[PDB]
Parts: sequence; structure tokens; C-alpha cells
Amino acid sequence: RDDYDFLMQTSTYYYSVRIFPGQEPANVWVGWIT
Amino acid sequence: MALYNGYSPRAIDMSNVTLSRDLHAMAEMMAE
Amino acid sequence: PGQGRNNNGLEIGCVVDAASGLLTFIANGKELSTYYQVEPSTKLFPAVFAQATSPNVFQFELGRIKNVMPLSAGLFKSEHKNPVPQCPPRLHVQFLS
Repeated sequence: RDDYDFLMQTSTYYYSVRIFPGQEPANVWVGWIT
Repeated sequence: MALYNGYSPRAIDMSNVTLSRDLHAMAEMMAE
Repeated sequence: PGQGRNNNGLEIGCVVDAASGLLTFIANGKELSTYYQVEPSTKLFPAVFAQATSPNVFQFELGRIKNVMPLSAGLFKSEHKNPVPQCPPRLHVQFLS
């Protein structure tokens, strides 16, 4: 149960990346670029 | 990792894993 | 931890704070020590760099963790106050060529 007021006033955003099994995790890089 | 260390068995969905191409040759010989 | 990826695919989550500029990463439910601080008015594109060792490489996920807005709210103005995650047709994967 998230706080609706906190959700409305917040500016944090989230996304996730799922690396499938069998793919080398060292070869995969996740983050942001400009 | 080894140092780090009714049942529901959940094995690795290993089908997605792929081998190096030499490894394909090695798998071929050991299958033969 | 190791071998926490073969039973289930690895979960790296990216958290961006547009008010403070703090970039924190959540991986498999534990917060990674790596963090980045950016300067105001910075356009950050979600991005993944990978070398394919399998037919399936990775998967963008647009969900939300507790007390965080989904990426669609930050991206699209009309969805600013919509907690429900969305993937409008405008959003699409691009590659460097």
C-alpha cells in the first residue's frame, strides 16, 4: 500500500531491466545515458 | 560461489544458455 | 551473491530522482553502492549496453517499485499523475548505428 500523497508529490522514477538466464551478465550494462 | 554456498524443484531454464563454437565442436565429439 | 541469476533472471532497477539529481541502482532487492549525482536540467535516456551470448539478451521493464513513479509519468506530460505504468507507442528501442 503506497502513500497516494507521497506518490503525487514525489519526482522519483523507476525502470528495471531483466537479463534473461544464459546471457552473460558481465557483458550487459544497465543505466542512463545522455 | 562454492564458498558462499514437499520440496519444489526449480532448475535453471538452461535452454537459453549457448556455447562457444569450439564448444559446439567439443560437444559433437563427445556426443559421437 | 552469484547464481542468483540462473534460477531467475537478474533484476537491475534504475531509480532517478528528478528533484535532486541522484541516480541510485537497485539490484535483486539490495541497493548497490554505485551512485551518480547529475547537475540540474539533464536529459537522461534509459539505455542498456550488451553483447549477445544467447538468443534472448535482456528485457526492458517499465514497472514501479514501492513509493516510486513509473517511467511513463516522467516521460509523458499527460501521464504525470498516473501511477499505473504505461508503454505508449512513442516509446521504442533505438540502437547506435
